[PDB]
Amino acid sequence: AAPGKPTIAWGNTKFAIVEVDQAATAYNNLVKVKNAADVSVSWNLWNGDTGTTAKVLLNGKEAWSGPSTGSSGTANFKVNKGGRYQMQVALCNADGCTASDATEIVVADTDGSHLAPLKEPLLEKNKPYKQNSGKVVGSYFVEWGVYGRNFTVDKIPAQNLTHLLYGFIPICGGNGINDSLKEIEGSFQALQRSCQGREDFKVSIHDPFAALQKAQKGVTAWDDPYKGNFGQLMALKQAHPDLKILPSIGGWTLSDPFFFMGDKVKRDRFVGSVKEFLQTWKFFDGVDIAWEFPGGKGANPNLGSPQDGETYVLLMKELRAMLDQLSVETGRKYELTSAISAGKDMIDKVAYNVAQNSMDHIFLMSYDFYGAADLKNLGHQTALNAPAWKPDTAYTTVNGVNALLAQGVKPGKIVVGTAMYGRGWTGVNGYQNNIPFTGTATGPVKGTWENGIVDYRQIAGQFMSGEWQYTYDATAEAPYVFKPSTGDLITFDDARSVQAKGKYVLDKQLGGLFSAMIDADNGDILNSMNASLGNSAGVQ
Ligand SMILES: CC(=O)N[C@@H]1[C@@H](O)[C@H](O[C@@H]2O[C@H](CO)[C@@H](O)[C@H](O)[C@H]2NC(C)=O)[C@@H](CO)O[C@H]1O
Repeated sequence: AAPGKPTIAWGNTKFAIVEVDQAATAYNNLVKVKNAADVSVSWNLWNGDTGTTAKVLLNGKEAWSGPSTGSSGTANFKVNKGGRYQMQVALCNADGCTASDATEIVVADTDGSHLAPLKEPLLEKNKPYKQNSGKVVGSYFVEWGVYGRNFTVDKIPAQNLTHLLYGFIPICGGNGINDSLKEIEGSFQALQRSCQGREDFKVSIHDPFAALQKAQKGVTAWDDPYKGNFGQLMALKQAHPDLKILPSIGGWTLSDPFFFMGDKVKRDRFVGSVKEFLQTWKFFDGVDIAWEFPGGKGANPNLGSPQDGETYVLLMKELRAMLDQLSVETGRKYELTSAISAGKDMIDKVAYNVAQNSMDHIFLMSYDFYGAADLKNLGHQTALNAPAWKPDTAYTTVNGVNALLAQGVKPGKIVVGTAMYGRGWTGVNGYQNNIPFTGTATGPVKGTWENGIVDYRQIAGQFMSGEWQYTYDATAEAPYVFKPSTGDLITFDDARSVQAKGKYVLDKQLGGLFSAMIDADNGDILNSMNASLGNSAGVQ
């Protein structure tokens, strides 16, 4: 007669192709990429003949076979594709095969193939839009926003984006390489710990707890291998396979290492580490280069060289070549983008007419034009045009776009930036004709999280009532609020100024809109970005 029906033993059923060491702070030890997951199953036979061959089936297909030598057995085998499998043990002899009931096993991989889709309802004022304009709708999500700001990946209005950028991936390096980090308490030391045993100029993860280990919605079970931002982003990819999720390398305080990549030895090491990063973290769709900035004038006053423009073009070309090779190895399309200064002086340090041939999108940082770092020259921080009281204003969105177009950049490459926050001053005084910008300030406005910067959510929630004046400058296309008693003045984007940017993008056939940072919106800004670009309301 055929063998008795085996009973699968109680045991671990969760396995991982990319393993995460739960007691490691160094990135080199934190993650172990394998070619396949090591899977184990055991069984008992409580009634009958144990057969002569035992097999482990996954969805009916044999993954392991061996002699059946007793009433209990154990099988160890490899599974090289992530997902969920109906696993059975079968005992076979000449008279037949008898299969156990199925037990589901989970084989994790960093594409999120093991995860249920993270499809969360829209929050606050966010309304559903379909991505049918063909325009970029992008936003940056910051790794540290999960702490005080409490803004996690499940709160991203993901259906209302084409591009979600993750800020920020650091480049390893200690003294002289990441000195800008020393201005943030504990941050330099955190990077050195992540990069222990890891060569300078390879990428790493700045906050592995936030990125991979903090419990979050959908990834709370202790043996879920990927938690934190990355685990949730994997599940988000399962819900939105057309969403492009890009890691952004650099930003204000992690840009110092770019200034050394004129040395091709370092540049080659960096590019190879980016390829390895994308082979490790499969939910990412490319790379964003947020080098602030070629030529200097970023966080570090001691960095910046006339060579930087050439280094930038070489970097984009070599990144594109690496991504093209990754693309044909995987069958996937990979994107290369960059966040760049919107000032004409800065733009003309780089030959974007050449670099554009390597790049899918240029994220034009048409914001932070003015702020509390200068208390004497006040202006709109993210306006489309110059205001009427100073038509020669240098730093406007249009002047940045025009600088790119004058180089020969194709307009469809250019993604215009919107601000989900205000910048502002306190004690504004000595202004003429009821225009506070013509005065001077005594300090920064009190911020939501940092001096001089206010979340748009708080502008809308607190500074659009009481004594606060509200004015929409229709020449510049820029709103501002002013508290006369204290001289508090805040410049920001609102639904109308975003609408002007979106219409301007359509009229000039630019690439779309993007924002920083997604956590600071209440929905008004992203709603207007979508509507003004012609995205249809509703869900597709
Ligand atoms: C061009 C641009 O994006 N804006 C610059 C600001 O980033 C910069 O302020 C700095 O902003 C960073 C985040 O973007 C912060 O991490 C950093 O603490 C902050 N540093 C400051 C306020 O000194 C300012 C600095 O003058 O320049 C803008 O142009």
